Amino acid sequence: MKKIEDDNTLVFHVHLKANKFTIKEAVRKLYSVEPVKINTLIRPNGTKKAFVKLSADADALDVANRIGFL
Amino acid sequence: PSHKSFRTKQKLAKAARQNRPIPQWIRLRTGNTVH
Amino acid sequence: IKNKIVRQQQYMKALHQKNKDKLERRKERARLSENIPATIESKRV
Amino acid sequence: KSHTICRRCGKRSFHIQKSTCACCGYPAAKTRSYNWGAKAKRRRTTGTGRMSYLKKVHRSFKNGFRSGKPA
Amino acid sequence: ALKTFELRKQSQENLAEQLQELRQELASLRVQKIAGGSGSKLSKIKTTRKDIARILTVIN
Amino acid sequence: ANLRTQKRLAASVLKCGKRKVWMDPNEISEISNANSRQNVRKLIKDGLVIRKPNLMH
Amino acid sequence: RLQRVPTLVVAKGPNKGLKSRPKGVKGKYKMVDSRMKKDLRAQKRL
Amino acid sequence: QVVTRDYTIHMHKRLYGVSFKKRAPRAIKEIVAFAQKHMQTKEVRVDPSLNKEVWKRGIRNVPHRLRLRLSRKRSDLYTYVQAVDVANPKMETTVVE
RNA sequence: GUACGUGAAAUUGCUGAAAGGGAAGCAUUGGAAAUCAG
RNA sequence: GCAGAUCUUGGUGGAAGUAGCAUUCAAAUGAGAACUUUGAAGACUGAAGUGGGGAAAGGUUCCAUGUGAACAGCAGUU
RNA sequence: AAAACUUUCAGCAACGGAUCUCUUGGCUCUCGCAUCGAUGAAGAACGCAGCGAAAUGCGAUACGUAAUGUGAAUUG
Ligand SMILES: [Zn+2]
Repeated sequence: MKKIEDDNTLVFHVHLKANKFTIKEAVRKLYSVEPVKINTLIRPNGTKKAFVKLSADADALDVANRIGFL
Repeated sequence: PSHKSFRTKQKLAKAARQNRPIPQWIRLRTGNTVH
Repeated sequence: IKNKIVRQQQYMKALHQKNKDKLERRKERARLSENIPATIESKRV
Repeated sequence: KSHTICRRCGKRSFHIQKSTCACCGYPAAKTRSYNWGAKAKRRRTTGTGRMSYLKKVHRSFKNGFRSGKPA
Repeated sequence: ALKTFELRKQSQENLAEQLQELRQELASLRVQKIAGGSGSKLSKIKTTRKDIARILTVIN
Repeated sequence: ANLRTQKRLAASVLKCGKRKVWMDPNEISEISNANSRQNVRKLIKDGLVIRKPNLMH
Repeated sequence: RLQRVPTLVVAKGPNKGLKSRPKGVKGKYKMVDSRMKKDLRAQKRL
Repeated sequence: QVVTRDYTIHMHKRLYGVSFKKRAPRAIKEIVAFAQKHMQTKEVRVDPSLNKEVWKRGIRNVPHRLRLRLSRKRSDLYTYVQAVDVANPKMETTVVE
């Protein structure tokens, strides 16, 4: 939540085989929002986490409200 | 270490999460065991 | 649990969980007029 | 460490230097097994896993391995 | 939910649009589970998963 | 109460050691409340936490 | 090349119930438990 | 009941022969013991300042005589023992107003 | 009462009764006390 | 059909509560403070650190909150 | 020479888990049948449930899908 309201970045739990390109396509085609950066990591439990930074044209809070997890 | 294969991350996570308290409602459904 | 060691272990975890939560509410609460110990004499037909 | 996890049997018996599993003999095509090791055989033989496909075959035999759909 | 016989009475691209709709609905329901949902939504997750399976079965 | 976390945060914020960190002994309540690094800077500017000066050489 | 080229241990106290080389014992060694004294006298009489 | 008096203590006679490393801890143990006996109150609180004066010369060197102030402060009856500065610690006990 | 059917012995605490001057157990004969057939 | 096999397995004794295993003051918190926390004093490593990092190795052991069952040759609010 | 202590006997309470009864297990015998895998087996790993750790089931259609049968459950 701190990242969403500060850096306009959404944090997702993504698929293990998803790379930065596919996460960008999936986010773009699922929320109609253009990311400008994707940085990922593998959590110690064997799950992947993606930080999707949005364009200044979009508000990450608005997308978060639309998704419903806000 | 640090430079660990991803299978190890799954392997380590599953081994650790096995050490986990068995839920209360689990017992209520007759029987569930350890190990 | 058909395994005697396991059913004992789960009961002890259940007993601790129950006792801890019973006094979680007990300390939160802290009535006498309504809640009175019911006895056989009070239950006599 | 002199042994690591074996890719075939998943046990930490793969000798790094010899590049061979002490349990199943990986990467030899055949599995390591011995008749003096009766208890070792029963620890890894058929039935110790899922037998997912054999259970299907045993279940299909009674009807003659029929195919198609009911009327 | 989704009945298999009326599913089989449709065309492949119609079955694809239904599958896409159901996958969206499943994604929304799992979002509701992480944000805190009700028993009705959590029970709706399993029905949606079976409904996706039925559509995939009919397509295949 | 337990102000070990505050001491670690105060040392990190002041860029000094835990030995140079000094807390007000009569403000334990407010010091204990401050648990984030932003709150530590809040206390430091208030003077509740002071960096001990270096001594002699 | 040529120029280049048992200890008694009683099974008591800490040495009771052993299986391998005991503590503070090196080289050739023999174990005794006082039960084999009866057998030793028997073998002598043999 | 509540009263304050100034005493002097012969710390030398009370630590005579004591081990060097225990001079300061034994000194505090005697001040509290001295306070308990004189003021007849079990509870005794040593002022941190008086603790500083005892420890000023290390753990092995304790001044031969100390001028101390004892007060029967009411509880929240305990004896509060705090240091008193005099030029020469040799005087009588006095009843402090 | 889940330290959960029954619950032996070893062993332990408690109460009651009695004995006890560097062993104890036991056998025989009776006395006393208690208790049974009556 | 057990009294014994330096019997097997389990249980339990006497030995035996025996062998044994550089801090001070005030305050806060707590049911409880020789061991927690803060401040003061006194000391110990003295750049070859009881310092600060990494490799290998461990695998969550990092952090926060709660608890004080089992750990703790003592205890804890640990 | 009273008490303590020691021992004996009885009672009660502990400690322990024998006995007795039981038993979705084992063991033995007999009988019928013949069916693994490159169309990827046996085995291994990882995952999957609204709330699950083992075992069971299953494989991203993931404690299951279709189909047929039964006919109203599941159940903490
Ligand atoms: Zn192998």
